[PDB]
Amino acid sequence: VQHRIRITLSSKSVKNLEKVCSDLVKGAKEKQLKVKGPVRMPTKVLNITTRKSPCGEGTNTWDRFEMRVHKRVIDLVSSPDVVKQITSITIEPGVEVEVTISD
Amino acid sequence: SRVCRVCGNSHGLIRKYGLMCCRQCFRSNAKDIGFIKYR
Amino acid sequence: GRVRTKTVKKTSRQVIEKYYSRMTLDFHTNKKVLEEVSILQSKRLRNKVAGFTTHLMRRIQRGPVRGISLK
Amino acid sequence: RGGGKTSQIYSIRQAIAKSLVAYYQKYVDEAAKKEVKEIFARYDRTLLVADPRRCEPKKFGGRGARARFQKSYR
Amino acid sequence: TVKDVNPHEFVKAYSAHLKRSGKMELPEWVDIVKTARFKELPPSDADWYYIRAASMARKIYLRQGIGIGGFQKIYGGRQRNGSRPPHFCKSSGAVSRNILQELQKMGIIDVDPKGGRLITSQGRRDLDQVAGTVP
Amino acid sequence: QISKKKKFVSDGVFYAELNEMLTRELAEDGYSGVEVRVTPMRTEIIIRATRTQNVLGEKGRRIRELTSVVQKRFNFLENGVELYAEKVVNRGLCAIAQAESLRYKLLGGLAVRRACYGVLRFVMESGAKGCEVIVSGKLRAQRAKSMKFKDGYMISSGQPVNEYIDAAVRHVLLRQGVLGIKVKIMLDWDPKGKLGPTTPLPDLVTIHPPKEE
Amino acid sequence: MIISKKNRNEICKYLFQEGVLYAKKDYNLAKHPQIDVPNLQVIKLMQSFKSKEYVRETFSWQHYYWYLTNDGIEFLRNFLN
RNA sequence: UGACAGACUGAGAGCUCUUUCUUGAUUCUAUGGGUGGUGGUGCAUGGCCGUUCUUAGUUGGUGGAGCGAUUUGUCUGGUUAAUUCCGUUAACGAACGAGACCUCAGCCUGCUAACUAGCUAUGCGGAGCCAUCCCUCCGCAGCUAGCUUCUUAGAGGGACUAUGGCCGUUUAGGCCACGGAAGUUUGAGGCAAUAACAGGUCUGUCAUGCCCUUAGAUGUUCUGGGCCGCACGCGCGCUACACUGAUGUAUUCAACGAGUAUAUAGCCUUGGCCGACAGGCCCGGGUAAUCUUGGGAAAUUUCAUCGUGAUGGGGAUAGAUCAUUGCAAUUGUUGGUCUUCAACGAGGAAUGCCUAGUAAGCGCGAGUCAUCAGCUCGCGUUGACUACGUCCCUGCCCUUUGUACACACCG
Ligand SMILES: [Mg+2]
Ligand SMILES: [Mg+2]
Ligand SMILES: [Mg+2]
Ligand SMILES: [Mg+2]
Ligand SMILES: [Mg+2]
Ligand SMILES: [Mg+2]
Ligand SMILES: [Mg+2]
Ligand SMILES: [Mg+2]
Ligand SMILES: [Mg+2]
Ligand SMILES: [Mg+2]
Ligand SMILES: [Mg+2]
Ligand SMILES: [Mg+2]
Ligand SMILES: [Mg+2]
Ligand SMILES: [Mg+2]
Ligand SMILES: [Mg+2]
Ligand SMILES: [Mg+2]
Ligand SMILES: [Mg+2]
Ligand SMILES: [Mg+2]
Ligand SMILES: [Mg+2]
Ligand SMILES: [Zn+2]
Repeated sequence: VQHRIRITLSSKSVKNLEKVCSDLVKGAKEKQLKVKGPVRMPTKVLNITTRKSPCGEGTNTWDRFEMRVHKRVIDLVSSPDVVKQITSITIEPGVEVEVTISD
Repeated sequence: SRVCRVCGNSHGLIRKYGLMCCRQCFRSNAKDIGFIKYR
Repeated sequence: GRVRTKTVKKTSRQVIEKYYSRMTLDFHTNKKVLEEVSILQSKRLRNKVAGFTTHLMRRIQRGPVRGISLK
Repeated sequence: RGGGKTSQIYSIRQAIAKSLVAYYQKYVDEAAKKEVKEIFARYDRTLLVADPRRCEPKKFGGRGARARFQKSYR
Repeated sequence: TVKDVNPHEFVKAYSAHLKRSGKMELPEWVDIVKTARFKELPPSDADWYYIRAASMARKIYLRQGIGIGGFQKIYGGRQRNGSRPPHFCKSSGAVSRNILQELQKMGIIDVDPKGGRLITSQGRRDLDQVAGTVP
Repeated sequence: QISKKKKFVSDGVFYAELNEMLTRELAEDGYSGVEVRVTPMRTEIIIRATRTQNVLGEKGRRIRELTSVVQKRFNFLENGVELYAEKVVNRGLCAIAQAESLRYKLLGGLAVRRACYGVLRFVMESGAKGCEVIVSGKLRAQRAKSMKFKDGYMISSGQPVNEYIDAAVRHVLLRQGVLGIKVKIMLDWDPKGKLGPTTPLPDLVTIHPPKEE
Repeated sequence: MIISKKNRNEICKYLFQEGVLYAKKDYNLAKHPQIDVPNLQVIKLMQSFKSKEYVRETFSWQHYYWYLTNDGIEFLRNFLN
């Protein structure tokens, strides 16, 4: 009746992610569930360095572009329906919710 | 045999991460895609 | 070069005028007091404004001073 | 762990020194840790305080933090 | 044990062990192979195989599950490309495989499930015995 | 199965392509933005413009067409992708809509300075801290020149430029060449969020008046 | 352009059911999706209906978006319907 | 309209011809009109970028002065990295730029946590040993943690020149010092004004005016060649001229990143076997803090061999031969094996970059990419000499001054 449910969240924005991440944890704290989280995984910075000029004249100057991607994990023990009851609240834009079942 | 998705040009192509844009179209659309100039 | 600019100096004097009684000569307590009366957008701005108010109080407690009008 | 051979040696140095200071702090005595602190910190202040020095990033226009590409006029 | 002895004198002591301790086979190319693509000459010492064995059984004794494509990186090094910049090159897999196979054919190490190579209980035993005898 | 890096890059590329599409159709419609919100089983794409009737069209035939072709190009699961039409809260505080307005006045034949001061005054009367309109090209002559029209407060360096400035660039294909329009608008501090940014300027102070008892 | 009557028939039926169409610019793609044709004709008969304002075109930056027009639906009904 | 056999052809292009089947209003013919063009013109333009310009600079309103262009404000002086500030004051009050701001790095045994990070203890397993326990070193598993120090990433805290001394209107500030993780704005970046340039870009853009062409094409596509050719001059560089070294053992310490259904094993590739290398076959993991990868890097350290010799320094030029990528490797793609052993004895006049984890040395990653990195953009590792000034040279800012210059002394 109790599984091992892992919910993984990804985002480009720290705060919009952490709002939802805290909301899930507290929504599963009212049900006296075992919430082992949130676990923080190394920020992935996607980087592309590009020449500013379109024509290759002048000083060679570069601009470094970066996307920060953040990876949170929440652990739960429940049935998938109780969690689906919990992970049904209003989700901020840009947040990925990808609940699965670990072994 | 590999062109910019935005303009179909053959030079200065960015295939990293799956973008497949040329170095000028990527600059024009970098902010829209989500690439921020931090440092 | 640690010259304080216009914003800090102006805000320092203008907060000395409004509350002379609730400020004091310690930096840290003055930091807290300045956090309890005004809305600033950076910790560094607060530390700088409080640092300029603390020796302004030291010289006020010393003698007279320019434009600030203490009641 | 980490760093290189010299950096690991200096890290170990700091490890013995601060570990001894903490042991005399928490288990032996507050006065005989002040003793050992003074012997350690009269010889070298960086058996207890680490170096904030890091490797400065590299900037385009040269291969190095400060160096630049050699300039030619004609 | 092995970590209480300097790893240079220990490898000298062990590579003298396998010599006068019975024998093993030795290929018919030991005198001609360079041990690395980037090397210039074969190993200078005629007794290098045993050195390479004694140095190498200490790798498995301090680690667990090391393949051959990891030993090639262990014994690889700097390759100079003449007028181009030098880079990192890996050594030859044939000697690396052959010494492990021989250690198997003496019972010092053994192949490991989950991949790799692991020191045997008896192989641990003689390594600490010889370690006990190094100044 | 797709990694996170490639997932997010594709999401950003989709939004870029979608917007650079939707600025071609909703041109004489006041197009002013697109937002892709992802719900379970559905992906909402709120188009926003100044004239929602025009994008909607007659009984929503245009929005139907847009939904259908957006579905078909970007291989969405059928009926999974839908479009809506919200309307910009303030037309006079968006430089995309304002630049397009100025563009259409110019291509109508309206004299340049009249149109630029019209845009300027409208942005100032809608409660903006300041406005800047740049018009560049061959104006009446073979040599290219540029005119700048400014009003109110205007800042150009530092971080708040990103959150306090709304800027838009638009070409004009007036006869005998090309005109460039740059529109810059300084928004004002709105803790509510409806009209401006919430965080104040990095150099702004507020001493609460010394209440007495 | 020389296209078989069957190929144009399928272009018009697909232009009917939904009313909208897209190609890419890749010339000689040799199999359009959603309908069976080498993707050259599709572009080249939308190039006709655009000239007769049966369809309104957005170049979409060289990638060909087509929407059927109230004027051209009446023509195409008398053709396959 | 499509097509057989020979010629035509490089061609298995029905391109063209011999032959007449196949196909049906989609086409053909002329006029018009569109269309395409990495065609022209950046001195017709847009946008972008560079530079003037790394400095501190720029501008209204109202008032003052002047016939006026113009000027003041925007300043004598002190001070600052700063048109920063104090203050002076026909100006007063403001707008940009500087600063603030944002990113990264530096401190936190304080908070929140973490089996995709680990440390600790305990258990079992091995190995040593005064041996039976104890002791040391590893393996392994959990309802061990009053676990989160180390790792990760969030919320905050912390520095303000705060305190002291001395100089200074004893103002703004400056130097010194205890403390402290930190006292050049803590270091390094991002962002960045007015006005301008006939700066570069029509060869990024189905961005664009005009012109040219538009079928016997400057359109598109195919095949082959060139872009790489070599008496010579120039610019950025790579390798070196050796013993503070080369070679051969042993030994072994990082960080930043990367891994498209990549076809039926496929991008990064562990593991096993064959092979001297190159490379190959098989069983597999990973869409990734999980697998590659604790990224087992080099310089460095260590013990030998060389012995002042164009030498075992150097590795150019070249022969033979193997393998790999790719549809194809020829004017050698690249990687291997043996052989060949050039100049080069620290470089004339000139000239560049550099003030601390910096220069320099060392290697690693990514971009390009089927294959190719001597490049560029990042990253760690080892880690100094000198200075803490000046306006001599090259320039820059402000003031006063002269001017027959204003395309402005390249007058
Ligand atoms: Mg070297
Ligand atoms: Mg062409
Ligand atoms: Mg120009
Ligand atoms: Mg230009
Ligand atoms: Mg005036
Ligand atoms: Mg006046
Ligand atoms: Mg007058
Ligand atoms: Mg700074
Ligand atoms: Mg252009
Ligand atoms: Mg060709
Ligand atoms: Mg260069
Ligand atoms: Mg040599
Ligand atoms: Mg060596
Ligand atoms: Mg090539
Ligand atoms: Mg590469
Ligand atoms: Mg290059
Ligand atoms: Mg004179
Ligand atoms: Mg004159
Ligand atoms: Mg002269
Ligand atoms: Zn492009």
